[PDB]
Amino acid sequence: MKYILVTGGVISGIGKGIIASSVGTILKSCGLHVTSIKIDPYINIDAGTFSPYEHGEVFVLDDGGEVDLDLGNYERFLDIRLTKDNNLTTGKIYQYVINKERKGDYLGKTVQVVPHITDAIQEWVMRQALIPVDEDGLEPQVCVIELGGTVGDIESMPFIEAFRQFQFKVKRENFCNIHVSLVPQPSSTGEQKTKPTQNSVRELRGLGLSPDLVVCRCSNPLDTSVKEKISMFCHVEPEQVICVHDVSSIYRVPLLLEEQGVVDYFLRRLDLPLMKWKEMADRYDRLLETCSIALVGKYDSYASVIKALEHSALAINHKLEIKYIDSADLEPITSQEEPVRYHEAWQKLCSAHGVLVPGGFGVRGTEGKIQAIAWARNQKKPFLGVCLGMQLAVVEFSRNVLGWQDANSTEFDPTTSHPVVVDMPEHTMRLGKRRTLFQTKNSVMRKLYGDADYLEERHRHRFEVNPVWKKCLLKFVGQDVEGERMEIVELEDHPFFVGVQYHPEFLSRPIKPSPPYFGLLLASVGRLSHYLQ
Amino acid sequence: MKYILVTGGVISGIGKGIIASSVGTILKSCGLHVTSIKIDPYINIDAGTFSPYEHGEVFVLDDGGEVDLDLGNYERFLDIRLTKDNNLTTGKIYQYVINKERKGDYLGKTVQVVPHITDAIQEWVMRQALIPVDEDGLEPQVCVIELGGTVGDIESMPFIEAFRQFQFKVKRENFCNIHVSLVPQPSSTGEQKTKPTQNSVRELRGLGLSPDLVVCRCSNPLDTSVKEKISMFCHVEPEQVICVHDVSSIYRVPLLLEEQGVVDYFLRRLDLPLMKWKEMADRYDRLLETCSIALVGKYDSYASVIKALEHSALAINHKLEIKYIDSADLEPITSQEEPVRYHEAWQKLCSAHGVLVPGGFGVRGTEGKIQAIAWARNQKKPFLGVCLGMQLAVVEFSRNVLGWQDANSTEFDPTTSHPVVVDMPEHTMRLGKRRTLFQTKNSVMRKLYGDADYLEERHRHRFEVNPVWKKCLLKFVGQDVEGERMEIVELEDHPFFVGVQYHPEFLSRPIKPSPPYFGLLLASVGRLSHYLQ
Amino acid sequence: MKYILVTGGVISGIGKGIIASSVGTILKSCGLHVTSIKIDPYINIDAGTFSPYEHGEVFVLDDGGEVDLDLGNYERFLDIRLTKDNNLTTGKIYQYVINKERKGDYLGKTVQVVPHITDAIQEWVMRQALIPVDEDGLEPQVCVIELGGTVGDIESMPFIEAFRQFQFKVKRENFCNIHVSLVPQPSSTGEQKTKPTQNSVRELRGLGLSPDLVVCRCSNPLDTSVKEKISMFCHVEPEQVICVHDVSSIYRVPLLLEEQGVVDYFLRRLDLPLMKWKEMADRYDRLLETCSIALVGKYDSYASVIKALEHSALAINHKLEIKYIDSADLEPITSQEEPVRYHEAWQKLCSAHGVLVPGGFGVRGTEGKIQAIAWARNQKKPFLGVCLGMQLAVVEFSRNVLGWQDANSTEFDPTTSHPVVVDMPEHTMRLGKRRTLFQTKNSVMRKLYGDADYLEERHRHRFEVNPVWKKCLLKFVGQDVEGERMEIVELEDHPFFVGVQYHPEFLSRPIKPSPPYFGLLLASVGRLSHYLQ
Ligand SMILES: CC(C)(C(=O)Nc1ccc(-c2cncc(C(F)(F)F)n2)cn1)c1csc(NS(=O)(=O)C2CC2)n1
Ligand SMILES: CC(C)(C(=O)Nc1ccc(-c2cncc(C(F)(F)F)n2)cn1)c1csc(NS(=O)(=O)C2CC2)n1
Ligand SMILES: CC(C)(C(=O)Nc1ccc(-c2cncc(C(F)(F)F)n2)cn1)c1csc(NS(=O)(=O)C2CC2)n1
Ligand SMILES: O=c1ccn([C@@H]2O[C@H](COP(=O)(O)OP(=O)(O)OP(=O)(O)O)[C@@H](O)[C@H]2O)c(=O)[nH]1
Ligand SMILES: O=c1ccn([C@@H]2O[C@H](COP(=O)(O)OP(=O)(O)OP(=O)(O)O)[C@@H](O)[C@H]2O)c(=O)[nH]1
Ligand SMILES: O=c1ccn([C@@H]2O[C@H](COP(=O)(O)OP(=O)(O)OP(=O)(O)O)[C@@H](O)[C@H]2O)c(=O)[nH]1
Ligand SMILES: NC(=O)CC[C@H](N)C(=O)O
Ligand SMILES: NC(=O)CC[C@H](N)C(=O)O
Ligand SMILES: NC(=O)CC[C@H](N)C(=O)O
Ligand SMILES: [Mg+2]
Ligand SMILES: [Mg+2]
Ligand SMILES: [Mg+2]
Repeated sequence: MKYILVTGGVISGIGKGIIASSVGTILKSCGLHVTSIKIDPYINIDAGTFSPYEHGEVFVLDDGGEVDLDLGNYERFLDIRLTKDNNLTTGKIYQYVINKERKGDYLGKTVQVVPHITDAIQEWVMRQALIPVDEDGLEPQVCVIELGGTVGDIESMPFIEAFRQFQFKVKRENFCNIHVSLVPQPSSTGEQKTKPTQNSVRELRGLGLSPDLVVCRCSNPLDTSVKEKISMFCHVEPEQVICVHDVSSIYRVPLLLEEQGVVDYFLRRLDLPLMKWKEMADRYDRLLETCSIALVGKYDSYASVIKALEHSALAINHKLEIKYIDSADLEPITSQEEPVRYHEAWQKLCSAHGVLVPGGFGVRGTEGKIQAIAWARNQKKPFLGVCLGMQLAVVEFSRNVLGWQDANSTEFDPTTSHPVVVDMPEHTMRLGKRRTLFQTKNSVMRKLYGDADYLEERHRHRFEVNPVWKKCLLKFVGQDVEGERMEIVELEDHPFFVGVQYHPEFLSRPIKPSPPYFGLLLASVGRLSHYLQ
Repeated sequence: MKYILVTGGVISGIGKGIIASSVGTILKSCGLHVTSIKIDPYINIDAGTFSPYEHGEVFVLDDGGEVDLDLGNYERFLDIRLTKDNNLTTGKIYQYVINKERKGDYLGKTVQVVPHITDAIQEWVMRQALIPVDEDGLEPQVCVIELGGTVGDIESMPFIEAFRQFQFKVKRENFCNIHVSLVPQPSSTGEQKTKPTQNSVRELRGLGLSPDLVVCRCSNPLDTSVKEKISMFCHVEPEQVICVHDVSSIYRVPLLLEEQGVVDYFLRRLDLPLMKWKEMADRYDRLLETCSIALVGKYDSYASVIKALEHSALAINHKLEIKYIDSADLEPITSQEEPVRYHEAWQKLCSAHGVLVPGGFGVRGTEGKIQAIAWARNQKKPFLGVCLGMQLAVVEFSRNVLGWQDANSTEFDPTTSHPVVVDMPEHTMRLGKRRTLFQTKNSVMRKLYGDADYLEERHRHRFEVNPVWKKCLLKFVGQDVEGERMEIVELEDHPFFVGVQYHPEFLSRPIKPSPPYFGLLLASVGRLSHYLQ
Repeated sequence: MKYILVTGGVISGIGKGIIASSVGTILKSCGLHVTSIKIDPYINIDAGTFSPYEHGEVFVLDDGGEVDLDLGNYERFLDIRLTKDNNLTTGKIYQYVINKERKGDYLGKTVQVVPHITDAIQEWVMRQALIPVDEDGLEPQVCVIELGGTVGDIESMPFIEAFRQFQFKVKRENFCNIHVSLVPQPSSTGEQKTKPTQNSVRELRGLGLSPDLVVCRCSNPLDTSVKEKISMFCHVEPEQVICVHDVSSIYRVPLLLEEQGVVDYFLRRLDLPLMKWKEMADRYDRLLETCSIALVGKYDSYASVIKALEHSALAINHKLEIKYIDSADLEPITSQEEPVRYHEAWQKLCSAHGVLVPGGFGVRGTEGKIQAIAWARNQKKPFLGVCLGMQLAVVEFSRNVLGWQDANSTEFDPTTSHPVVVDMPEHTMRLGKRRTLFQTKNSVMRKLYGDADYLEERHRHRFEVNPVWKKCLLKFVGQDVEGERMEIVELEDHPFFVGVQYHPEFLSRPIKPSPPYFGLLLASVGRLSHYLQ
């Protein structure tokens, strides 16, 4: 079992998780079984507590683990499905050591960061690397470990100290370190300034790790002079200095790393035994005709959602132009306070070829979602409602077709006489992979799902369609195995108007877009009726 | 005597010397006498040894000190003239302590960095601050000390350790620290990333200095959220967090700092007792008509030269478009190897309204300077030759008017039968402020110099017009006090064709452009004959 | 050429130079040619400027280099004779780079600590290691480099950074690092506290060197538990953790290191191709009868002097008890101010079996030296005067035999009518190895020097016997080659009363004591008249 530690230098956000995922897909293209671990240096046990503006888009695993979006990048670059504990955190590891101490497992010895926390990190990394997360049950050959944050943060110090030991616990042929840095090119200077990379490598070596690769996040490509200054002051070979510059599509980043020789490096360095990504890149860069989706949302918070639309767009062979609409601008109160916000949002929503109402929590902007769904019903615009979008598609059909004008969920208005979507916990949240049964053949969604009698999809919600009001409601084509819970709704006498109670986007891959996002893209270009035919 | 230490964070080149100079001109606008010290953490005693690609444009002081371009920024933002030792270096300070040790002045004690080098830095800073560098002999009230490099470099550590002591030697009301940092805004992220500023302030506090001001070099203005994150993690008041964003003209940087409240801060913080810069900025931003100068040079290396043209441009009320021409592209051999380089250079040189041949050293590109001067003579283009440009204007007039086709300097071709410019050392280099006498009234240069019988200008050259060949040569209107050395040449029967043996640009200020650069700008827009009239 | 860097941890003074010398004599016992370099992180060029209380006993090399006492430990543990530049300092290396910069050798580039000073250190270390300092002209196989100071001092950082590069310039088989630390055992705690060693190794690894050996300066031997805690937290093998505890004699320190396995370690670790020290130790520890020497001195400052007496003592097979007498206590003014100091000093001087007046500078205590020599003449006590002791033996014979009661040197009393020892510079100081000729056979000193017609000895003085007054003066048996300078004086009609103008102690080795120190030891036990017979 080989390990690659990806570490971040000057700043976060510089594509380190894309580099980690690209290194993984490169090694998978070498025929290796590859797993991945994200370390997030935060005290939070799971991302499920986060407001989607900080560590945006909590990605939901099969087991119900609410984790960082980087775990979703791993599942998209590599055909793996991960477990909760592939997201390591200081909360998870300190709680482990604390509970272990309270049980007496440390045998009356003083517990402390070195060794006991640094051992716990190594134990965890070894354990999770041996788990066959891959699409078939084969034991992984390499684990790409991404350390979040930046080096020399007080939060990252335990993990770097653990990896400093780890490279002597496993042999050097089993441990590589990549340092992903920034080389800024200021307006103030015109030069590509390597100084912060040099200081960050110096800092990392002060913590006892020496970069085997220095991967520079550049905007423009590195000059030779700057690369030789990096090689010099980072005390490493020129071949081991890489530029990841700005590129047109995500699909080029493995190819850029391939060109830069990292594959050949890893093969020799770790003693180890992608033409689709050329194709997808070249295909992307020659898309002329454009679809347009209105994303009517509250909240990067739509990372998986956007990616699922781009997969779908590339599959139908169109560009995508996503009309990001703040749902709080489609509310009639924004017509009072800011008529410029109100009319620009409705220009965007009307010019859109279809509309997507994504999931979320809280009242704020829900009435703007309900008005965006009303537009999409009555003007026959292709509609996808995801999680909350299904719940509010049942509220909108209740208000403006059934005439139950009071109707809402018990999340927002528990005082309502028509609680058409109700708090319905698992006898907790309906969270992770559940099986949905198709209750019929009469579904376009069933046809898009390949005419299977069931599907299994990742859920993350507390509320469901009320089974009393269901009798008056809007064909609930997908149900749970108990028949208790409605999980797909499809409206009769519309081109495509779907609510799904799960999150389709978490299972979208470039090679296989999720069928409701594909159906939305197909319908909003009029190709769905050809596809189903 | 008050001290302000300006320190650099993430990178160099982020306008720290402009910030230091702006802080100085702000305090001078408060009516204070202000001096400045640049510390360059390099082992070099003086910049006179540098190739102009590294620490480009060696600025020459009155005393003959060859120093960094930042000393020239101090002389341009503040009407001061500095001494050699206002450029402090590790070479100057270690050589001081070493020579002092060899003389036994440390009384048989072991000399070491702390205290003896850190004392020497403090001694130097106090001594040079008491020197009246200002336009009248009044003792300075504040010294702006700029520390070059970045904090936590092994070179900068002695100086930061010295300043850590200094703030307890002089009282806190006599010592302020400004930290000039970078807040990058990546294409990869869209966010303004404060992390490297936080780490740099943390690093600086590890070296025992706490930022009184954190000045963020931004591209775009700081968001409130980012400023509050800086104030938090740098543990300082929001009012003490400043953004210096990108602005149109240099003239706005004091005004931006003024708006950001730093003047009011310094006045209270140091217990101390610019409308022209509004004017110059607004004047600059509304210039419509453009002059164009061909800068036919070898080598930022033309920093003072460019600034002198921009002063002149703003004074005549035109824009400037500088046609940077690599002199090595005007050589006929570049017509052989790269005819695209050769013709683009001659398009630039012919479309130019006048030509400037700046100073320099070595053969490389001199034949391209000689061909650019030949163009400027015979096509009656306004010409300024500076230092080497005068020497080569005497070579060109010798080759193509006198027919001495062999002619060159003894620097390039010592074997020549017509050594028309010869190695003529000071009985060393002719370096620093010398007095030139005007040998006549018949000079446009004398009229531009206000009809004075002499001028005093900063020289930096080893070679001079041969007094033998002078008799055959091209009116040498300016001579030294000995009559040994020709120091201005002016050609008869041309609009404006001047060689000066000194560097006029080192004495250019926004409020007073140097007369040959002004005369070139005036002549290349046809206004000179009105100005002299 | 192999390198061993010895580095110091918690404090200086913890026997690091004895460890370095012991490692050298171990490798020399393996049949290797071994050289040594001391790095002193101080700004001083040479130790010749020091007051003997700081870096006490300036050791004088053949070339006239005045260096630290550790260079003398190298010459005593290994039969080598060193050059000036085997003492490296920051003064020597910064002056090198500065002078090299002023000559333009750095080609207009910015000189800075990394690379240019760190390169200069590596250049120096390589150059001085190739010099055959050994007793025959064979090129060294290993250089033991001792870094003075402690790790993580701002002074030591350039050298550790140089060695961090050096281990990748030469291969790992050519570079070993030993870390000599302290393990304190407080009265407050009873435990041996490894924490400062762990922190010092952590600090050293932050500077990029990892201990190949951790040598603990212990008082008492390490416990197993403490050694295993060191091995753990210093992340190194138990076999690579060594205790150098307190031992009876210096002769045991190589044997202790041998027992601890370091020889076997170095042989494998550096891929390389002492029974006298058992003997000398066992011989020392069974010495019963004692000689006693009065050391009547001003000033560790007598390190070489003490060692030369101990060599002599071990050779005659007696113990030595050195009566350290502050010469300022034998002055009659101390009878006025402190009669307890005055009488204790004269009890010590009278109970002594012989007296040694060592070299020194300045008036202070010279009248106490003159009174100690007066005692030794007239009471027929065996006397050795070294350098200043010869000069003052000519002053004392002038005052109290010739009756020139005014007599002194021109150093102390230039106004004197009998300047019997005069300032006589080299047409500078008479410094380093000079040849002395014996002007006769009638000398006990010539017999002790093996009946050679000349000797060559290390001098360090500015003053000499006046050749005018010489005619009235006390047989000057040793002269320089010019006959200008008297260099041995021997008094007729006394058991043994010798002045030497050189320093015999710098050439004393355990296997060969210097003959005047041996003659003093022999005479003060009455064995000299048997030895010469
Ligand atoms: C949104 C879109 C269209 C895309 O091309 N985005 C894009 C483009 C360029 C970069 C980029 C540019 N330079 C440097 C770096 C880095 F490497 F340094 F970070 N990145 C990042 N993201 C897309 C479709 S599918 C997807 N992502 S995905 O579903 O995970 C799939 C891969 C498995 N994104
Ligand atoms: C060349 C030109 C026309 C100029 O406007 N340049 C320019 C413009 C903007 C900035 C700038 C933008 N944002 C931020 C910062 C910083 F503060 F963060 F660095 N700077 C820097 N330089 C000029 C004329 S005169 C001169 N300079 S000068 O002769 O010394 C005189 C002042 C005394 N330059
Ligand atoms: C003065 C005397 C009698 C002596 O035994 N001293 C003594 C004794 C023990 C230690 C000692 C105890 N524990 C630990 C460590 C260390 F290793 F950790 F430092 N040292 C140090 N010095 C002596 C004679 S000859 C000489 N020295 S010498 O001429 O250079 C010759 C060797 C070539 N000294
Ligand atoms: O203002 C000054 C004065 C002196 N120096 C000194 O000159 C050296 C120049 O070094 P830089 O700071 O330019 O760093 P670099 O070349 O290693 O990296 P980038 O430019 O690519 O970011 C520094 O390390 C410092 O010792 C300055 O950088 N700037
Ligand atoms: O990938 C991950 C995982 C975890 N974390 C953790 O979350 C914290 C988020 O902090 P950031 O790294 O975003 O830093 P910041 O907000 O102080 O500064 P800028 O964004 O303006 O540059 C970090 O300090 C680290 O502890 C990440 O940053 N990224
Ligand atoms: O007062 C306290 C409280 C807590 N601790 C904690 O317990 C740990 C005990 O560790 P020590 O400080 O005893 O260090 P050590 O055993 O590594 O080394 P020596 O004793 O040989 O010097 C420390 O590292 C700290 O985390 C104390 O040491 N002391
Ligand atoms: N995942 C979501 O979109 C949440 C929807 C809704 N708030 C619920 O809890 O069911
Ligand atoms: N300052 C310059 O332009 C130098 C010109 C020429 N090389 C000289 O030494 O005179
Ligand atoms: N080495 C010494 O003892 C110095 C003796 C005397 N001061 C001289 O200079 O000669
Ligand atoms: Mg640089
Ligand atoms: Mg952040
Ligand atoms: Mg302990």
